[PDB]
Amino acid sequence: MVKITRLTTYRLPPRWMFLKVETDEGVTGWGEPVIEGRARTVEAAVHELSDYLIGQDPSRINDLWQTMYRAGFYRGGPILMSAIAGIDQALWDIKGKVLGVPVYELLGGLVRDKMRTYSWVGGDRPADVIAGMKALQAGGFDHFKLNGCEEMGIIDTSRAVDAAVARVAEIRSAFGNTVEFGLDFHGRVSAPMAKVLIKELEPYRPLFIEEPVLAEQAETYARLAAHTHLPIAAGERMFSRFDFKRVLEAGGVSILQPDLSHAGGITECVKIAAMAEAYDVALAPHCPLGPIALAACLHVDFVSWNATLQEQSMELLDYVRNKADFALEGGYIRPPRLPGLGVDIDEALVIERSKEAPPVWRHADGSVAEWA
Amino acid sequence: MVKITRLTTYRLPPRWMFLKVETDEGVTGWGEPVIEGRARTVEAAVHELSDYLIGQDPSRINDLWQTMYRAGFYRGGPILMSAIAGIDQALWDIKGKVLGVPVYELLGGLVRDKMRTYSWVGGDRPADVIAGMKALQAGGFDHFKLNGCEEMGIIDTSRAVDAAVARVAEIRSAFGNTVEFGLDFHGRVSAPMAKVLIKELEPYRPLFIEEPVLAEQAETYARLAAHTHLPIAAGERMFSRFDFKRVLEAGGVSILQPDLSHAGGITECVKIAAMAEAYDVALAPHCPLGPIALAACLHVDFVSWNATLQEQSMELLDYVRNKADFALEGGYIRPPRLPGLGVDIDEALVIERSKEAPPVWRHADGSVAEWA
Amino acid sequence: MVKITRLTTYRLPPRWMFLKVETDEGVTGWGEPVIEGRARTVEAAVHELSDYLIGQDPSRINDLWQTMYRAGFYRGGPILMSAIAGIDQALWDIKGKVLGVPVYELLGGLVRDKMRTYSWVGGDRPADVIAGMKALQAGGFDHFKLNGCEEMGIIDTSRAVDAAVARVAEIRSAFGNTVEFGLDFHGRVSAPMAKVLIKELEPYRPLFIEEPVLAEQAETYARLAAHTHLPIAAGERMFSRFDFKRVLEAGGVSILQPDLSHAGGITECVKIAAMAEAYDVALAPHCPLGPIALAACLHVDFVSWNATLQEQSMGAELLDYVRNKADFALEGGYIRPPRLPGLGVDIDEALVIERSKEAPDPVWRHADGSVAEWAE
Amino acid sequence: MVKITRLTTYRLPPRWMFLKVETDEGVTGWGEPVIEGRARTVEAAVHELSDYLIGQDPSRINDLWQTMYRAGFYRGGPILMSAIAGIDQALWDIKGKVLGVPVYELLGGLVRDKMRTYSWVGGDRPADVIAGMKALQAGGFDHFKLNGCEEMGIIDTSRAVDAAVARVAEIRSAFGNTVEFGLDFHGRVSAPMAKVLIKELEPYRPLFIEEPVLAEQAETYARLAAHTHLPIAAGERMFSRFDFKRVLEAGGVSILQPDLSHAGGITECVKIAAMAEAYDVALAPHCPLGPIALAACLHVDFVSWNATLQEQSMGAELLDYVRNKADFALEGGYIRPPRLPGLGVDIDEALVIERSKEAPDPVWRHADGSVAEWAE
Ligand SMILES: [Cl-]
Ligand SMILES: [Cl-]
Ligand SMILES: [Cl-]
Ligand SMILES: [Cl-]
Repeated sequence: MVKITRLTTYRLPPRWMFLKVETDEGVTGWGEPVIEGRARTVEAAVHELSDYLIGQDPSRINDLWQTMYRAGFYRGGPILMSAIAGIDQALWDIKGKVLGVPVYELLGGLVRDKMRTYSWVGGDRPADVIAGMKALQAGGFDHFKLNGCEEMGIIDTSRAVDAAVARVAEIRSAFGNTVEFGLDFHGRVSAPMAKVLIKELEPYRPLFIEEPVLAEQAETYARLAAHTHLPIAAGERMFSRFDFKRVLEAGGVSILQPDLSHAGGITECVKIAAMAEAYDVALAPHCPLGPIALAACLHVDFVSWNATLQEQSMELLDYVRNKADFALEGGYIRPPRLPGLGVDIDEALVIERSKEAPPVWRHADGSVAEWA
Repeated sequence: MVKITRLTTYRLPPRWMFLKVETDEGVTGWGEPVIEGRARTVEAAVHELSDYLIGQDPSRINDLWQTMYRAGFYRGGPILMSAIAGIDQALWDIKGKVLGVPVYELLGGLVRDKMRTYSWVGGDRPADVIAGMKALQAGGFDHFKLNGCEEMGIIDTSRAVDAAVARVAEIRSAFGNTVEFGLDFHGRVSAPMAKVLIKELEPYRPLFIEEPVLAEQAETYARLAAHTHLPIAAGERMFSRFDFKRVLEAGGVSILQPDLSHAGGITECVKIAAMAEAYDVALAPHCPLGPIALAACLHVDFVSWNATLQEQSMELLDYVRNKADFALEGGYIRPPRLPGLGVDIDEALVIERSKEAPPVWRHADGSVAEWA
Repeated sequence: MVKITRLTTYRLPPRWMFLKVETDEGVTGWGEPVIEGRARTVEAAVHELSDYLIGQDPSRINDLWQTMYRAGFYRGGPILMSAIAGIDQALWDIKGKVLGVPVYELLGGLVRDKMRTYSWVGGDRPADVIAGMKALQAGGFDHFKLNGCEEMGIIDTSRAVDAAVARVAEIRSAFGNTVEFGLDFHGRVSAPMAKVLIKELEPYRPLFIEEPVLAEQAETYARLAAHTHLPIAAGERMFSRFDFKRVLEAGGVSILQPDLSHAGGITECVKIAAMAEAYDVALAPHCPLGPIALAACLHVDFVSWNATLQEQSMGAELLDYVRNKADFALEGGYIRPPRLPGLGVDIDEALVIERSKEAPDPVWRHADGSVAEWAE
Repeated sequence: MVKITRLTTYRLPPRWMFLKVETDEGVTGWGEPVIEGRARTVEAAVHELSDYLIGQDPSRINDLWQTMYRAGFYRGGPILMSAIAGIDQALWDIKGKVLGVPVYELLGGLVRDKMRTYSWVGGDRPADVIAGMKALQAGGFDHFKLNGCEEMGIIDTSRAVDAAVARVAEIRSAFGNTVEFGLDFHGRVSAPMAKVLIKELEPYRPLFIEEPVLAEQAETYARLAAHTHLPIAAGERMFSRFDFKRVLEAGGVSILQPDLSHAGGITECVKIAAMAEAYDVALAPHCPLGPIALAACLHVDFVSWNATLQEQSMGAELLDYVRNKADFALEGGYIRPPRLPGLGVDIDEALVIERSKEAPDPVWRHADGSVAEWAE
């Protein structure tokens, strides 16, 4: 019997955390929880959950998942589900290594041969965004994600709607319909301005509108979608099937974006994907993170018929020894090749950059602004 | 033990009424109920409710609020809730004075440092409105409220839609998107004309449409909002949480406008604000009244994270000795400073102008027109 | 061109208010708003609304109603609708005297020849209630209203449910199915106890359960009604068609009980009755009041096919202010249509003026000191 | 310009955590988050949130609450809301000490003069529970909370339903309707058995059925409630207004039980209470905790008209950390409002520091080896 022996967390110099699960057989799994902003809390959670893992057979991923989720506390929100997601990724990494195959082979094998990706593109001017997109267009990309919000702060006025719309107008003029781009507001649109903004963006036909407002109610997406032809994307801030069911039942979300490093890992994200397919909703997993999280996302994409686009942030390949496995041709990525998640982690590099490891936005009136 | 000793009402030369609550400790509270149009009835109500106050400890605002609301009669509509609102304001004024702090400090302290205001601007011609707005624009204002209705009487025809739309068109041409304005119909739009009027106003992007029709059903706002990108504002004619729940559940209202001097005062308006936040609806309290009502509104604004805009009618400062506390920089007002509501009332002036204290609109067919 | 010249209000001994509308042709109308508890505020409302009346032709009741309701203010509410109701009753009194017929003849004439009435019966113990019911039974009454609970105190425990049921059981045992009684709870049951109380009352078959809890939500009655076979009655705390439509849409109420003296008078209550008929809801107008409000109720009952039972407070003090006492006599618990022109009450005005000069003028709390919701 | 200077956490014997917020003016606030089971994670959350507090004026409780809730992260959840709750309690403790009054005086003052409490009673067999209830009954208590099931094991068979009912029947037989008891099932009933269990418990009239199953759907409670007259209680597993609104919209819950130590503290629970009042839902705050959480609960109860019953864990260990023990004395099961400024607890800080140095630190499975959902 294989047994889990130790878990180790590593805080890393951007805003990442890796975890390492060791077994008595010398088979080691890697995981990547979301820390962004609550790193000490997530780390503590990982180590508290470690109590259910040490001494246990990591082959029983379902048992361990259920144990962490329901057995010793209330059902998790953003902290606990991130800790679970990280552990789950590592467990799947182990199982694939033990059985000598990529994770997707365990989960029923390939449903596709390659996966379409898209890249976030930044820039201060609209000129800076155009330039970034053109350089990636030379590298075969034709699908992008842009921040929808130009200015620092929320879209609150007709002036602020027009500035964001004009920025998009300039970006679209440089390409016409030769490229596709999604627009990500990070919830930084006021509820009153949401519908006019969405209507004004319609001539420039973005691929989706991601998180226009922050959903207080499940009805809000359905109500927004009724007014527009533009597809709405959401899922980043939802952590389990129980959260996603609410959103799917109301409708109004065209593209679901669960985060593998937040929504309870591979075990739960495969279930979210299958659930979504039954509502005719496409899957586009949220991945602004590192290579381990991206590998996890790819395994879900390669077994789920409804997966359409995979976000990637290509940095992440620093800690990966097998960089070519994640190379992109025409915006497409291939299935991971090595056993487990398919990431050969440079553990020595991880240890060194973890040894040297170290804000609030407000509106004009002094009131706190919701996190981006 | 502090005890309430006397209540006194004062009818004042515009269309205001102040009330004064005296205690045996010499700490005096001020309140401002809505009388507009039924002044003798509201005054009688205040004095009947006085029976629950005389001899009682004013520290127990919650007890007194509940006693006035439910204990001796049916639950209040427009008359009783106004009388309660006036008394409640005075009770809070007392508590703040007793404890030596502004009311917002009692209610959990500041959630913001300053509060954005907007001003009603009148004028017979569209030239007269432009001129009024430009003078306030020199005084730092960029947010306004205009009457939507030009002509005397209701918007009933295509001709009357076009005239109101052309007036707004001329106002917007003078500023472009440099100013924001809301449009207040006082319910003076016929149900059949509401949707065409709202569609015709869309190019001129007002900040909100306030009270377009008078809501017979709770469904009417939801149905209107489905057709437009423009935010709908409502709340003036609703008097308790029980009235507001109905409107919030249906949705369709973007901006809630309870009146502090109608909707049961600070005690109830803080609850309406919190309720609204749970539906992702912004608060913009209705205040076309005097300084006491405005101070009450500010205390709610300064503790409620969802408050966005505060109407003010700057006259009101005549009866206030501490005028600078309500001064406006860039459209922003500061938190009240003095204990209680933060209004030092010129009681001598109130007494004198109360000593010298003194219509029906019809349609063309002779039928009575609903009140504006 | 007849004009209203004056309105005068009178406060009277059984906490009633009468109102008198005079015209320049010498034709006088009487009305009765409900005051229970806010007498000075309702009285002030009546005189404020009088501004819309003095100088106007009282024949335009529809115009005057609409003017009082929507012209100078926000609509509705318990104060304004009670002021409006009393004024509307007097205007109808005038119109009938002018045209020389009872009010029902104006509103399309008789739909029935007599109207079943029923009375409240009180008593400290079940024996006292039984005796009062039997005394009324010897007069031909077989329909009754009783308080659901002994007296003050909210039903919030199993002990309290059980005592309330035991009382009802005892009263039912004395009669079997030979009488009908409705049970008025005055909203004095906590929401957690509502369903068990209703369930435990089922074997004793009350004709209706009236206001078991206070209607916070639109769905409250509908939810209660899905649990029981017992008819739910409500409406005494609703003051306009717009309030009643919500209740009727949701369902849950089998018997609507608008108050003619609270819900905007005859003009509004005939529209409430017609609305109710469309949802197959019976009309049993609320009337624990004086002879003017009762006459107004009768006129609605005599034109509304869905009217089923009329409450009256007669079970002698009601008749004190009326000279035409025989027009309100009861035979087998049935009342005849009013006979004289207008509302059909010959008001002893000199007795009114007399008892008005000598009229003078509480809060209940739980054990923990918190206020209890108002009951009477 | 007062500033927060330091936050310190203390883990204590009955698996409680106390938290202490210090300021530069020497005014100290105490708070009590709930830790049961994830102590290290909640403790880490408190110190992470401390970054938003150190250097700031504690008078801006609304600003600090909103900053902790929405500024640096995704909202909510059982960990963060518990950290926030404990911090919010201490800030309120500070504000009250600064202004020299109990917290309830700040939030609009008393709505009641005393608050009905009730205690959990345990026991291996029904005889043991009866005895414990009788021992408390001699102290004036007539309201109780009992475990719905003997102990661990899910009620998933007719045999298990029958044993649970037989226990309740025996306990009820000893008292008749002379006492009230609520039944806490801790979600330990399978969904297939939920309705029969509730139906079979009906004759013995529990005051409420608390958390019979785990709320998967919004409609779960509403569906259960349509089947029974028994009141359903829930809310201990909900952590914000946004969670509670869903339950209240759907209906099904008669008694809302937010935890002051889990649902974002005083600031949030007063808003939860006000939300509940609008749906006519009673407030019975969850509090199996220490004296700081209890005091926080009391302040909400004393300003919220809809508050009905306050749980306490007193039925001596609670009072161990408090020097002002008399302020929490019970008479007829009623507690008085807290007397001292702030939360009204005089914390034996030296006793706290002492017992904190000596604090040290399971998973249940079905017969088939699968994990059982967490219960306590
Ligand atoms: Cl969590
Ligand atoms: Cl009223
Ligand atoms: Cl009213
Ligand atoms: Cl959390």
